[PDB]
Amino acid sequence: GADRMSKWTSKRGPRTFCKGRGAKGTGFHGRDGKFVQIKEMIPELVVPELAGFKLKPYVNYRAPEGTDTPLTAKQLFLETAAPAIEKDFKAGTFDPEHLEKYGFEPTQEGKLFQLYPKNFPR
Amino acid sequence: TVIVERWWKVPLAGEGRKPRLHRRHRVYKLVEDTKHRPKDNLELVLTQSVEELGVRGDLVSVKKSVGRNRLLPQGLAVYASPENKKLFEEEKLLRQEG
Amino acid sequence: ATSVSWKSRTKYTVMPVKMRKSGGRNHTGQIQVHGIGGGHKQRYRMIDFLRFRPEHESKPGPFEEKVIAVRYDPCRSADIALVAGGNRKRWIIATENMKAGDTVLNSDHIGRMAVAAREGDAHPLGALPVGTLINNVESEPGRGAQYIRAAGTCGVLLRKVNGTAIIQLPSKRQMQVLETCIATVGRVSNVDHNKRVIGKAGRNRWLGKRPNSGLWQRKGGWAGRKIRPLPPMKSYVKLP
Amino acid sequence: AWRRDIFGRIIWHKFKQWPIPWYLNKKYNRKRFFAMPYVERFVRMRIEKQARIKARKRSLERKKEKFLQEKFPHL
Amino acid sequence: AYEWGVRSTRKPEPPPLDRVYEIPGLEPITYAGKMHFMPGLARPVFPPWDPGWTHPKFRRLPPLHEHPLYKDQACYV
Amino acid sequence: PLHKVPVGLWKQLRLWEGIYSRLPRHYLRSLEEARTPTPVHYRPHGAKFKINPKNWQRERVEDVPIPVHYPPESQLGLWGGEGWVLGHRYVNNDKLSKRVRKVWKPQLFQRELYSEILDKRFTVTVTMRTLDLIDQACGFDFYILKTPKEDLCSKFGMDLKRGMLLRLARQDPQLHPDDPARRAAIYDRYKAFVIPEAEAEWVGLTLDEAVEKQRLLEEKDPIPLFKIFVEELLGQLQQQALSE
RNA sequence: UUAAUUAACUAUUCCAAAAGUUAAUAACUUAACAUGGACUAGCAAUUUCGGUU
RNA sequence: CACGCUUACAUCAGUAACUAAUAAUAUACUGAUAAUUAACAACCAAUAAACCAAAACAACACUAAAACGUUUAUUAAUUA
RNA sequence: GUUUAAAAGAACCAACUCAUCUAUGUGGCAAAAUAGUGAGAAGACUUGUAGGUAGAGGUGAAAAGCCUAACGAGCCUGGU
RNA sequence: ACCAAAGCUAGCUCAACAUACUAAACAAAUACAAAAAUACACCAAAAUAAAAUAAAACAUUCACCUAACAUUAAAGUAUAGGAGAUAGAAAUUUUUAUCCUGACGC
Ligand SMILES: [Mg+2]
Ligand SMILES: [Mg+2]
Ligand SMILES: [Mg+2]
Ligand SMILES: [Mg+2]
Ligand SMILES: [Mg+2]
Ligand SMILES: [Mg+2]
Ligand SMILES: [Mg+2]
Ligand SMILES: [Mg+2]
Ligand SMILES: [Mg+2]
Ligand SMILES: [Mg+2]
Ligand SMILES: [Mg+2]
Ligand SMILES: [Mg+2]
Ligand SMILES: [Mg+2]
Ligand SMILES: [Mg+2]
Ligand SMILES: [Mg+2]
Ligand SMILES: [Mg+2]
Ligand SMILES: [Mg+2]
Ligand SMILES: [Mg+2]
Ligand SMILES: [Mg+2]
Ligand SMILES: [Mg+2]
Ligand SMILES: [Mg+2]
Ligand SMILES: [Mg+2]
Ligand SMILES: [Mg+2]
Ligand SMILES: [Mg+2]
Ligand SMILES: [Mg+2]
Ligand SMILES: [Mg+2]
Ligand SMILES: [Mg+2]
Ligand SMILES: [Mg+2]
Ligand SMILES: [Mg+2]
Ligand SMILES: [Mg+2]
Ligand SMILES: [Mg+2]
Ligand SMILES: [Mg+2]
Ligand SMILES: [Mg+2]
Ligand SMILES: [Mg+2]
Ligand SMILES: [Mg+2]
Ligand SMILES: [Mg+2]
Ligand SMILES: [Mg+2]
Repeated sequence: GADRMSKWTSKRGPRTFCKGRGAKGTGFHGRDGKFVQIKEMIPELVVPELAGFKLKPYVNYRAPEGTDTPLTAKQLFLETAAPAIEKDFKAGTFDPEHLEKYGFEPTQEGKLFQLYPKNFPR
Repeated sequence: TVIVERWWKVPLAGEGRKPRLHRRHRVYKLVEDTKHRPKDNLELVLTQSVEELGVRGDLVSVKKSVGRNRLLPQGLAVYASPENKKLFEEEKLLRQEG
Repeated sequence: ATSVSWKSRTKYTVMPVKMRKSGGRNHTGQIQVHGIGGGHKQRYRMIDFLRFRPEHESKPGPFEEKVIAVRYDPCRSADIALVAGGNRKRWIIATENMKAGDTVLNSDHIGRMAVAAREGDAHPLGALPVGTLINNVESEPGRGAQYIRAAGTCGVLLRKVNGTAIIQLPSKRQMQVLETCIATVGRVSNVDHNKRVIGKAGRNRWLGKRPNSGLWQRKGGWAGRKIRPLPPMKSYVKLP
Repeated sequence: AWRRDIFGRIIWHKFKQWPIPWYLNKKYNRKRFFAMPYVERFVRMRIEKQARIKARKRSLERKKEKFLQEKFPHL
Repeated sequence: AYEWGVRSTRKPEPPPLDRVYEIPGLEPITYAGKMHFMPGLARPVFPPWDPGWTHPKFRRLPPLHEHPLYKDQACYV
Repeated sequence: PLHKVPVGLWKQLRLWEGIYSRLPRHYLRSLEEARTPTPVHYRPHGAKFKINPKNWQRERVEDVPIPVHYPPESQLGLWGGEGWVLGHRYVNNDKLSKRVRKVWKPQLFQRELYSEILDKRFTVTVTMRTLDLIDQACGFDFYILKTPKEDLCSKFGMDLKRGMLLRLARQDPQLHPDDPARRAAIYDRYKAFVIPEAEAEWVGLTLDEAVEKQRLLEEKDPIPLFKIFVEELLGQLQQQALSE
């Protein structure tokens, strides 16, 4: 009999069984049977300029570490919006209906990189 | 409607418990078939003047067939309930005086 | 698994369509009729049995068509004939002497005078003489010729009473129908079909007939020459 | 979404990106997120198996504690 | 006449609507909120899907009369 | 090992915990009670005690309901609380003869019944017992509103009852927009069954439908933590402003 | 199977149920289904093959 | 080559013992390291209309009546 | 391939398909084989792939044959 | 003298209590021929338990037989049964909260 514990890959089947190995698709099938590759589907690697970047893969051994303080939503809010909203309330122009000036986003569907749908891979 | 009766006696259960049934309690005898008994007659109160039964405002005993397929769907008559009979009583009382 | 039928074709066409045979198997997959399967590959030629069928509804009068070719059909024992009239052609069941280059009439008009019955002509039963040989007769007006179609077989018109025609089928049974039922005149083609001789047991396999079972079965009471009287006349007129 | 597959288990079904709604997808429609009446017995069997596993693990831990207390009489 | 379509091969008719859709002034409780079929709940009726943005390949074929070159008189080509 | 709670109480525990607890209390108390339906196929005896004809002694007799099977086609119509009687029987009515399985089925009929409150003629598969109960209640709507769930045994009947109860509780003008007097006359004769709206939309619902309705009611989107933090900051600022 | 008890299912027939029709309580019909009780057959179900010799 | 088995294939090294129904050593044992690179093959348009006229060197025929196709019109993301 | 105006359920005989007779083998190469010898060999022919009919059954050119090496009715689990 | 022999542990078993009952992992892929990102649908179904066995055979019958009401009595009583094998209640009665949980079990 055949084997059941081994993985069922494309190498173990007939000619008509061609299963992918996990890569993402990059296009579709055109008119004359060929493959039309879409340049918007291929990932564009955004590489920065490492010329004047003074940072190495390792750090100094004598450099001190820090206590583990995982960044939280409350800490991020206190760092980015608490001073602005506090100053606005002290000045007396606070508007509870409009919070877009402090960084809040009502709907994610407007901008490019939304957070809940996660339109960006990485 | 078929009416069946158990051949075997079921033991008692007096504390409100469900009776302990057996395979032998599924054996039924057909003691009566209601569809074969002589069917009763339906009493209806006329709301219009039909040719066969009579004038509007009387109670007539007709067979369930005509009572269900002719008089009731076409609004030619209504049931003999007390709430529907008080209306015809007051109508007759208003008609006799005028 | 449940199989699908090959007859999924709504559009009528003259070109032969491919058909998937099935040997006695129903849509479940079990044998329902024994002795069927393993014949020759065949195509299906769609036959138009409603003879009186005008092209457009604007002119519903009688029409004449021309015979192009009388061809062989493996599906039925008769011969088919291509007839063209107007902008469309159609397959019909050719009569005994229908050849290429003939004219066929298709009429639905009934008159007080009987018409001269040719072969390819198709008139209602109420317009044919009292002793006319017919085929491809109908049960109801506009239903289609379910009755006589086999090669060489033909029925006979007996009488017309109260606007209803009585015919006699090849089974010597009487069939009463309305007089407005269209019927084709004459005998069906291939009159020598019964005289054919299967030369060997392989021709039956070519036709698609599997051999009979080898089990010996003792005859019961059903066997024997049962001389039964002729059954009553089958009437299709709906009397109110 | 917290779904219940045909095997009676409670799974966390993640959502995939589709160009058509859910009621028009053939591959998605022939999926079943519910359990038939014949899966309750298997669910109860799983429950009982896990209960027995936990019970024998607790008994093992108790026996090990007792054995260690008897071997080291430092009390 | 003789219709050339076989019922077992033709497109089967949609199933009859649930009995809860014949009650006037009553909302049906369907499985449209869970995004999957579930027995015991009513069958939700959905309007024809509107792809607000059109797609060339994955759109329905436009009819013949919609074409600007469509004419009433039949031409024999 | 053993289970702490018996298996017979597992469904009760699941109904007590989870989202089933947030269901309305009137619906829950309607679902808990299991009233004995009316005898349709078995004929009960009147008194609770009976004198044995052979023993000449008084003995306590009880009524055991005969199991009746309701096929899934019965939920689309009104069979009058009956169904298929699956059982056994003795051929030739002799005990010492063969025992044979027997399925007694009712005589179904496709009849059209008109409702006054909903104003629609439903083509339903009803039985002679259904028609007799209708004639006894002196009305289709009367029969629907009077016979409870245990006597209807029909999901479609429960849906009809729920619809007409909601209509009576809402005083729907869509009954007769051109006949307000007729609408009022129709609504008056069914005053004995007027149930408030808080309970009129939970009578013809099963457990799955009730859980789905409660989920659709409690389905709320998670509010962003920005709002909560802004509210907290506003509270702290108001406190610091009032403490000076 | 010409053994003893007889089911379900398939073909008959009959009665009841249901739909109705005629006349001043009676008579008559059943397209598709289809319920209850009987009848005749197919397909069949359960069980058995007394002992001395 | 297809179907099927999955590294049993290749290089180096070892075999006292394990596999070869025995040795020599090794494609069949052991360990380490490498390998099979697409042009061949798989995935690779629908909607209507014109279309009866067999394949057998197909000229033309026989019966058992026979798989295998183009053109026209509308839409077919267009970018190694 | 040969004989035939023949692709004639014709003939001789290859590939191929069956298995007539004999001799070995009988814990054997083999839970049905080897060798010689045989029958068909353009057909009711062999055969590849994929699907269907499932045991109160299927299928059967009736041998009560075959239905995963034991079938007068498969095997496994449960009753046990 | 070879072959060999002996450990005491891994762990299991039966109960009590118990939160109240489908453990942990779930980045991506998983009911396309599972672990294959990506296209205009179809989705779902129920209809009694049977027999092996006992009645020394076997035809009516044959406790339990994957449906809660537990315990002390009534009581193996009334009853049901080819009145055979066997089956078998009820009315009415009793039941004091927690720890003291481990093992004349391997
Ligand atoms: Mg294996
Ligand atoms: Mg492959
Ligand atoms: Mg391969
Ligand atoms: Mg390319
Ligand atoms: Mg044929
Ligand atoms: Mg022919
Ligand atoms: Mg014969
Ligand atoms: Mg014979
Ligand atoms: Mg006899
Ligand atoms: Mg028996
Ligand atoms: Mg026997
Ligand atoms: Mg004897
Ligand atoms: Mg003897
Ligand atoms: Mg002797
Ligand atoms: Mg292998
Ligand atoms: Mg060696
Ligand atoms: Mg190696
Ligand atoms: Mg020959
Ligand atoms: Mg040989
Ligand atoms: Mg020799
Ligand atoms: Mg040879
Ligand atoms: Mg030869
Ligand atoms: Mg010969
Ligand atoms: Mg198969
Ligand atoms: Mg048997
Ligand atoms: Mg058989
Ligand atoms: Mg024989
Ligand atoms: Mg024999
Ligand atoms: Mg076997
Ligand atoms: Mg016995
Ligand atoms: Mg014994
Ligand atoms: Mg015996
Ligand atoms: Mg015995
Ligand atoms: Mg038993
Ligand atoms: Mg007695
Ligand atoms: Mg005895
Ligand atoms: Mg008691």
